[PDB]
Amino acid sequence: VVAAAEKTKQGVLYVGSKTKEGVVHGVATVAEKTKEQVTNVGGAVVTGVTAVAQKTVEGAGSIAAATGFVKK
Amino acid sequence: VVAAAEKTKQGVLYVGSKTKEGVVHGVATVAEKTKEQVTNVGGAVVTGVTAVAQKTVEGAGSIAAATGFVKK
Amino acid sequence: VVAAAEKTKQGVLYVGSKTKEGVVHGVATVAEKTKEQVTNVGGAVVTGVTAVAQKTVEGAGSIAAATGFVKK
Amino acid sequence: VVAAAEKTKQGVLYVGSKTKEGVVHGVATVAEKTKEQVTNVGGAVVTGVTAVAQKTVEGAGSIAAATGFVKK
Amino acid sequence: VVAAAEKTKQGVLYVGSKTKEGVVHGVATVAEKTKEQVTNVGGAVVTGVTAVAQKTVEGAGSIAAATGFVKK
Amino acid sequence: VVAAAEKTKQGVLYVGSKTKEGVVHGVATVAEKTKEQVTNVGGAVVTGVTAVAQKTVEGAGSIAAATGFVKK
Amino acid sequence: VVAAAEKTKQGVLYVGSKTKEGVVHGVATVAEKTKEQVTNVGGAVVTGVTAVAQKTVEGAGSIAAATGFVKK
Amino acid sequence: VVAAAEKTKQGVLYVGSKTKEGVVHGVATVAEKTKEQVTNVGGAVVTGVTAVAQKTVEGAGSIAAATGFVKK
Amino acid sequence: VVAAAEKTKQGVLYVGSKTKEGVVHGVATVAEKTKEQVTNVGGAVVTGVTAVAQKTVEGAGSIAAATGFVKK
Amino acid sequence: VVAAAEKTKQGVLYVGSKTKEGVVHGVATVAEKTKEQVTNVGGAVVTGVTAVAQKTVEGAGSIAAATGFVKK
Amino acid sequence: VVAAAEKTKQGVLYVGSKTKEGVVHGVATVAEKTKEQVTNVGGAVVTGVTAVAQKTVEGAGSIAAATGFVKK
Amino acid sequence: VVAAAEKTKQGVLYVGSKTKEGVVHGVATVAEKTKEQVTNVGGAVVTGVTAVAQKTVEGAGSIAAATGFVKK
Repeated sequence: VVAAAEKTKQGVLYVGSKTKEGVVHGVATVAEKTKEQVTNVGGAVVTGVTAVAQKTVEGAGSIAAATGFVKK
Repeated sequence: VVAAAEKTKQGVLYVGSKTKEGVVHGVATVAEKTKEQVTNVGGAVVTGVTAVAQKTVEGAGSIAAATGFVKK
Repeated sequence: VVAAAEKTKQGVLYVGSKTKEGVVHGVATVAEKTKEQVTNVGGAVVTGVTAVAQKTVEGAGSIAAATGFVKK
Repeated sequence: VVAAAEKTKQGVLYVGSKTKEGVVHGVATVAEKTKEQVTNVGGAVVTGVTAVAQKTVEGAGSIAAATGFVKK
Repeated sequence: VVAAAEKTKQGVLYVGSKTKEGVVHGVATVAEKTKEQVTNVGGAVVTGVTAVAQKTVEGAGSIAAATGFVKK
Repeated sequence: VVAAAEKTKQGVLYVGSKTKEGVVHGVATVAEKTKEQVTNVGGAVVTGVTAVAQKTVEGAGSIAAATGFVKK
Repeated sequence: VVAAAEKTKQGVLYVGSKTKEGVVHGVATVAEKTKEQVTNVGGAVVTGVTAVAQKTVEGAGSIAAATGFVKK
Repeated sequence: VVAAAEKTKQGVLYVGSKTKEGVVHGVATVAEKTKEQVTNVGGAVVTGVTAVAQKTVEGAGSIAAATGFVKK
Repeated sequence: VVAAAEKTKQGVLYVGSKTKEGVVHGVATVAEKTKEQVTNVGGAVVTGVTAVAQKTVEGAGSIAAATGFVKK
Repeated sequence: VVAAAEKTKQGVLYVGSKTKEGVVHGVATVAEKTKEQVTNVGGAVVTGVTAVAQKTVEGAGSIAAATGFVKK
Repeated sequence: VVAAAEKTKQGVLYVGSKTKEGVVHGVATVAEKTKEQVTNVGGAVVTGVTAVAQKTVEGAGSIAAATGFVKK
Repeated sequence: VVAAAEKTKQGVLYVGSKTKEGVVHGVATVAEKTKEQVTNVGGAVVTGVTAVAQKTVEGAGSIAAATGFVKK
C-alpha cells in the first residue's frame, strides 16, 4: 500500500440543497440473536445531507490506507 | 497496491438539488438469527443527499488503498 | 502503508443547505442478544448535516492510516 | 504506517446552514443482553450539524494513525 | 506510526448556522445486562453543533496517534 | 508513535451560530446490570455547541498520543 | 324562517384519522385590484382536519337561521 | 327567524386524531388594492384541527340567528 | 330573532389529539391599500386546535343572536 | 332578539391534547395604508389551543346578544 | 335584547393539555398608515391556551348583551 | 338589555395544563401613523394560559351588559 505524490515548479463553485424530512444512514449493521458482530472501519466514511468536497488536493496528497482482518 | 503521481512545470460549476422526503442508505447489513456478521470497510464510502465533488485533484494525489480478509 | 508528498518551487466557493426535520446516522451497530460486539474504527468517519471540505491540502499532506483485527 | 510531507520554496468561502429539528448520531453501538461490548476508536470521528473544514493543511501535515485489536 | 512534516523557505471564510431543537450524539455505547463494556478512545473525537476548522496547519504539524487493545 | 515537525526560514474568519434548545452528548457509556465498565480516554475529545478551531498550528506542533489496554 | 321541535314521553362510535402534511381551507375570497369585496356569513361554517359530530340533537333543537343582502 | 324547542316527561364515543404539519384556515378574505372590504359574521364559525361536538343538545336548545346587510 | 326552550318533568366520551407544527387561523381579513375595512362579528367564533364541546345544553338554552349592517 | 328558557320539576368525559409548535389566531384584521379600520365584536369569541366546553347549561340559560353598525 | 331564565322545583370531567411553544392571539387589529382605528368589544372574548368551561349555568343565568356603533 | 333569573324551591372536575414557552395575546390594537385610535371594552375579556370556569352560576345570575359608540 505504497503511495506517493510530487509537484515541481520552476471560477464560482456553487452547491445548493433545499430539503425537508431527510433521513440518511451510512454504514449500518442491524442484527438480532447473533454470536459475533464486528464492524471494522479503516478507510474513509463520509455521511451527511450535503457532503461537498470542493477543490481538494491543490498540491501533493497521499491517502494510503490499509485494513486487515484475521480470523482463526 | 503501488500508486504514484507526478506533475512538473517549467468556469461556473453549479449543482442544485431540491428535495423533500428523502431517505438514503449506504452500506447496509441487515440480518436475523446468525452466528458471525462482519462488516469490513477499507475503501471509500460516501453517503448523503448531495454528494458533490468539484475540481478535485488539481495537482498530484494518491489514494492507494488495500483491504484483506483471512478466514481459517 | 507508506505515504509521502512533496512540493517544490523555484474563486467564490458557495455551499448552501436549507433543511428541517433532518436525522443523520453514521456508523451504526444495533443488535439484540449477542455474545461479542466489537466496533473498531481507525480510518476517518465524518458525520453531520453539512459535511463540507473546501480547498483542503494546499501543500503536502499524508493521511497514512492502518487498521487491524486479530481473532484466535 | 509511515507518513511524511515536505514543502520547499526558493477567494470567499461561504457555508450556510438553516435547520430545525436536527438529530445527528455518529458512531452508535446499541445492544441488549450481551457479554462483551468493546468500542475501540483510534482514527478521527467528527460529528455535528455543520462539520466544515476550510483551507486545511496549508503547509506540511501528517495524520499517521494506527489501530489494533488482539483477541485470544 | 511514524509521522513527520517539514517546510523550508529561502480571503473571507464564512460559516453560518441557524438552528433550533438540535440534538447531537457522538460516540454512544448503550447496553443492558452485559458483563464487560469497554470504550477505548485514542484518536480524535469532535462533537458539537458547529464543528468548524478553518485554515489549520499553516506550518508543520504531526498528529501521529496509536491505539491498541489486547484481550486474553 | 514518533512525531516531528520542522519549519525553517532564511483574512476575516467568521463563525456564527444561532440556536435554541440544543442538547449535545460526547462519549456516552450507558449500561444496566453489568460487571465491568471501563472508559479509557487518551486521545482528544472536544464537546460543545460551537467547537471552533481557527488558524491552529502556525509553526511546528506535535500531538503524538498513544493509548493501550491489556486484559488478562 | 320559522322552526320548531317537540318531544313528549309518558354503541361504540369510533373515528380515527392518521395524517401528515394536511392543508385545509374553508371559505376563501382571494382577489386583486377590486373595488368592493364583501364576505357575509350567517349560517354555519365548520373547518378543521377532523370535523366530527356524534350523537347530536338528543332532544329538541332548532337552528333557524336567516341571512340577507341588499344592494342599491 | 322564530325558533322553539320543547320536551316534556311524565356508549363509548371515541375520536382520535394523529397529525403533523397541519395548517387550517377558516373564513379568509385576502385582497389587494381595493376600496371597501367588509367581513360580516353573524352565524357560527368553528375552526381548529379536531372540531368535535359530542352528544350536544340533550334537552331543549334554540340557535335562532339572524344577519343582515344594507348597502345604499 | 325570537328563541325559546322549555323542559318539564313530573358513557365515556373520549377525544384525543396528537399534533405537531399546527397553525390555525379563524376569521382573517388581509388587505393592502384600501379605504374602508370593517370586520363585524356578532355570532359565535370558536378557534383553537382541539375545539371540543361535550354534552352541552342539558336543560333549556337559548342562543338568540342578531347582527346588522347599515351603509348609506 | 328575545330569548327565554324554563325548566320545571315536580359518565367520564375525557379530552386530551398533545401538541408542540402550535400557533392559533382568532379574529384577525391585517391591513396597510387604509383610512377607516373598525373591528366591532359583540358576540362570543373563544380562542386557544384546547377550547373545551363540557356539560354546559345544566338548567336554564339565555345568551341573547344583539350587535349593530350604522354608517352614514 | 331581553333575556330570561327560570327553574322551579317542588361524573369525572377531565381535560388534559400537554404543549410547548404555543402562541395564541385573540382579536387582532394590525394596521399601518391609517386615519381611524376603532376596536369596540361588548360581547365575551376568551383567550388562552386551555380555555375550559365545565358544568356552567347550574341554575338560572342571563348573559343579555347589546352592542352598537353609530357613524355620521 | 333587560336580563333576569329566578330559582324557587319548596363529581371530580380536573383540568391539567403542562406548557413551556407560552405567549398569549387578548385584544390587540397595533397601528402606526394614525389619527384616532379608540379601544372601547364593555363586555367581558378573559386572558391567560389556563382560563378555567368550573360550576359557575349555581343559583341566579345576571350579566346584563350594554355598550355604545357615537361618532359625529
